[PDB]
Amino acid sequence: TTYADFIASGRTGRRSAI
Amino acid sequence: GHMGNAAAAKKGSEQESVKEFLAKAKEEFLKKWESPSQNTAQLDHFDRIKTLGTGSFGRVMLVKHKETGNHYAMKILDKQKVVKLKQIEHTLNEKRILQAVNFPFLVKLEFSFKDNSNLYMVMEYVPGGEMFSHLRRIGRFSEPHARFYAAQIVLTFEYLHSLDLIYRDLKPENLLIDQQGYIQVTDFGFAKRVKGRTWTLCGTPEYLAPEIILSKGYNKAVDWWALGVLIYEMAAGYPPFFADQPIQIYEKIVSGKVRFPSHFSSDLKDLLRNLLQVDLTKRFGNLKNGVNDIKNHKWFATTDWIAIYQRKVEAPFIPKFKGPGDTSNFDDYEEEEIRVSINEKCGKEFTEF
Ligand SMILES: O=S(=O)(NCCNCc1ccccc1)c1cccc2cnccc12
Repeated sequence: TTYADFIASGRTGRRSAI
Repeated sequence: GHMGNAAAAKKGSEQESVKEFLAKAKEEFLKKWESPSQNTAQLDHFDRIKTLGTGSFGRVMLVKHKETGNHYAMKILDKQKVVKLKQIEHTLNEKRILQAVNFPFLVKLEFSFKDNSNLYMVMEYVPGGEMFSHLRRIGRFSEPHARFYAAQIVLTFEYLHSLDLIYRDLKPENLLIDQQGYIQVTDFGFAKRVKGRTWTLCGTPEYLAPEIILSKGYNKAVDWWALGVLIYEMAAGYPPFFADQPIQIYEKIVSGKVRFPSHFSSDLKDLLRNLLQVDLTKRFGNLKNGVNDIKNHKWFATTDWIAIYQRKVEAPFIPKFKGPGDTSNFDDYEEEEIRVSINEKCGKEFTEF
């Protein structure tokens, strides 16, 4: 699922600016 | 047409009243911008309670003002780290913005001061924590729930843009929930006064507009792109563009392609396709009718904009609050000391603070 793909991205936690 | 006479007359007058409000708000902002406040308290006026967040050049602590017993969020910035990390202009600018704006969804700066080591910004404490945590915890917000929050960002951006301020760092991590369930925007490190265009590469990968990625001069339309990303993430539970590595996120952003969960209403998809529009001549918020293309969109047809502004709408969700000073909605951090040097550090760099 797209949800599974999101989990697999590793970017489910808090994101900092570039 | 789409509106009968009465509704059209009402909408036209509403839109004229917004212009009138913004003109007065811009006058009040510029007065405070040109003549800012400085040194309105001192460190020993507060008790330190708990660290609410940490960064590479400072932290935010829950504090209690001794005289009044009020709780505040105190941002402590280490002057030496600010300089080493090249954040001088951003830090002074954030303070200058915060002391000059006034809007029900922008955090209120109640005190600021400095000492030999650190800079201090004392803000209202927003006890509900970040939208980010509630969103990950619930999974996703239903469309009415997301719309309630989106409506507040629309009005907040309409305000900021009328002041020529581009926000540039919208994301659920930057949106706090107050005790009535409404949003507070607290961080202005990347905001800039931009009447025309600007060029800095800044933001968070998932929320970057394509024209930032492509190294173009850009304008306030990047904030409306970021609103499309926010609405999507709130309603889906995940953002529209994600991948293992940022470069792959950026290829998705610029491709002009976006996919939607099957539970998204058609009205929501139509709004998102118009906010997540790679072509600037077609992006909502960037056209001749300005913010009105967004506010009059079908997905917001049930939104009473004045009622949202007046905070008269019942929030979908009120965070758990066991009392003043409750910190259960914030992450836990190790409590490090606040050392203040015998010698003034970086006095010239922070003269205007
Ligand atoms: O420490 S914060 O949560 N930080 C803001 C939200 N998190 C920002 C962020 C940090 C790191 C990565 C991404 C976002 C904060 C700041 C300012 C005023 C506050 C008022 N009441 C509570 C907390 C406040």
